[PDB]
Amino acid sequence: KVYSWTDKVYITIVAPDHNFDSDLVDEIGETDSDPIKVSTRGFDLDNYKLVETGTDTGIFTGEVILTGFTAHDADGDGNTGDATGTTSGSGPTDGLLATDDDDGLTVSFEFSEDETIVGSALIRW
Amino acid sequence: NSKATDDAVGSATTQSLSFGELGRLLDVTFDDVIWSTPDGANNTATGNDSDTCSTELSNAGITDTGLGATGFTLVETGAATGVFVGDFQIPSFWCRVSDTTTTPYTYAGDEETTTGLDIEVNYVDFRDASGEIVEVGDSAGVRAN
Amino acid sequence: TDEDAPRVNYNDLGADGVTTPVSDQEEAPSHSGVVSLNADSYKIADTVVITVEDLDLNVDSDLIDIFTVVSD
Amino acid sequence: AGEDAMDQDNALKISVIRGSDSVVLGYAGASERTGKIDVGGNNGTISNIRSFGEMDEIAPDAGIFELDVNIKFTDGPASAQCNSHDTLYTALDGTTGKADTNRFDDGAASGQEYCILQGDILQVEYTDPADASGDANTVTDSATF
Repeated sequence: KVYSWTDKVYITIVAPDHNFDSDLVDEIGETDSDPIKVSTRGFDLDNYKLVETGTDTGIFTGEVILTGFTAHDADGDGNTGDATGTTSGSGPTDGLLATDDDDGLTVSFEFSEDETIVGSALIRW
Repeated sequence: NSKATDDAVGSATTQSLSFGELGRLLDVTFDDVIWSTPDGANNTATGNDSDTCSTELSNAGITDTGLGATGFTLVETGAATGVFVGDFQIPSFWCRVSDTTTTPYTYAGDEETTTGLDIEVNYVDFRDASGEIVEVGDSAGVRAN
Repeated sequence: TDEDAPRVNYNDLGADGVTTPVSDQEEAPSHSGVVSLNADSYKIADTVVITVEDLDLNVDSDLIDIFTVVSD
Repeated sequence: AGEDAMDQDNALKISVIRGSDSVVLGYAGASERTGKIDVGGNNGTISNIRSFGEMDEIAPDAGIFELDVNIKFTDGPASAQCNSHDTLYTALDGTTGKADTNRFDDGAASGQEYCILQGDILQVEYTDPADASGDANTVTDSATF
């Protein structure tokens, strides 16, 4: 529920409705019709794919790493660049997100048009 | 490429009927899409990059660009066994067909890795037990570690 | 030994039609040479014999391997 | 039951990290080629990075690939603690010069030299072209000097 910066979060989704094929590992968040929206309080990633853990399990799993922001000397040595602040990634495993030291994670999932289920998290020291 | 039954088991001659194609005997499908090698004048698509699907497959070293490339043919087990056995190796990269509504098929401009996709076969049975056309096939998945 | 063991390689056209390779390997490890004398004590002209057991010095299964003494 | 090699281009990354600074030793999986040492992955062009070649399978039925790579005492992030030695850097490219640019993509900062200190973390980066979900995946293992 609570994360720090330069941390990785495992996102799990239990969506039996999207298990379209038993012999095919289904995916969500790939298209604009079925989007996955991960977001902080200032940064977000669009069209983030999520992958089923099993071929016929109905559970989708993926992780995103919070890269933080480069405008801080966390180590205290006197130079920036302690965290490679970069927002990128569209697959299920290569998501990179920038996050302030005081921020909040938000993951939103859509199962039908004009309907969205969301999840929340917070960022502290 | 001219015939609608390209990359399908059967014969070049083919007539279109209510039950599909006359010359279509057996097909192999990845993600419910027929696996066919890019050919003809409908494979000029390049996708998100400037590399064509056929050129991408050639660069990847995948000589199994389609069913015909693998040489997959049905051979009877014996003289009068009545059971046909055929085999091929699953390629790492395959070219998805953009649309099956035109002949020759128009292929997508980029290849995708077959892992995770479901590999399905479809044997077209001209005469079922009652003696008519029934569509039967099997399903399997391309596993990855 | 292990990953560096002598491995023979041979391509082959399989029944499916692909040119899959088939390979086999066998380890060729070394042995700790042990040299000992037949007796703990020897008299004058007791005909001492040196027995050296070390399989790595065999360089031919056909010919008899010998080792002379340097005179120079 | 045959020889296999990891032929995926630049799938393995070997790097050394000391706190907020990182240096990459090279790349593995592609064809062996000459190259220099990049710091923090700043060099966009990948052809200028040293390549260790394709990893070889340990046993015909094992599936595990091993690559032997040696790390010099100079292959590390730049620091001012190593100015005690006016280090001569062995060239990794085709030139025979002993200058800093021969081994590294860029020269060391004034008053600092490339080296490895106690407590530095040695990490290996491998990008799986197909995980159990058949997509890109990054796995890491770490060691401490």
